[PDB]
Amino acid sequence: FTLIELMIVVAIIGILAAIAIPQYQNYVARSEGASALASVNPLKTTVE
Amino acid sequence: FTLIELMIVVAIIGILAAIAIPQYQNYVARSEGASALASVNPLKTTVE
Repeated sequence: FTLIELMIVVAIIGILAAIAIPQYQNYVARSEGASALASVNPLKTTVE
Repeated sequence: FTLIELMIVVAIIGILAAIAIPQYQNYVARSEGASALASVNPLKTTVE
């Protein structure tokens, strides 16, 4: 009778369907690069 | 969900588009040169 309780649980393991968003790391990378420009931009203004 | 808040911020870093006006220093230079004539001009008049 427990087999059916597991049927959902087999499903539950299954359904997760948005896990590995790697290039999350790559909008993170864009954030890190543009926001790496944020670090320097008033120093343009400072040299000048 | 924060990625979009950053999308503007990536932009915001970007948009600044009139920063390095170097030859500002060179109308400054013209000011400094002509206004360097201002310093002496009544001394023409004084020698004479």
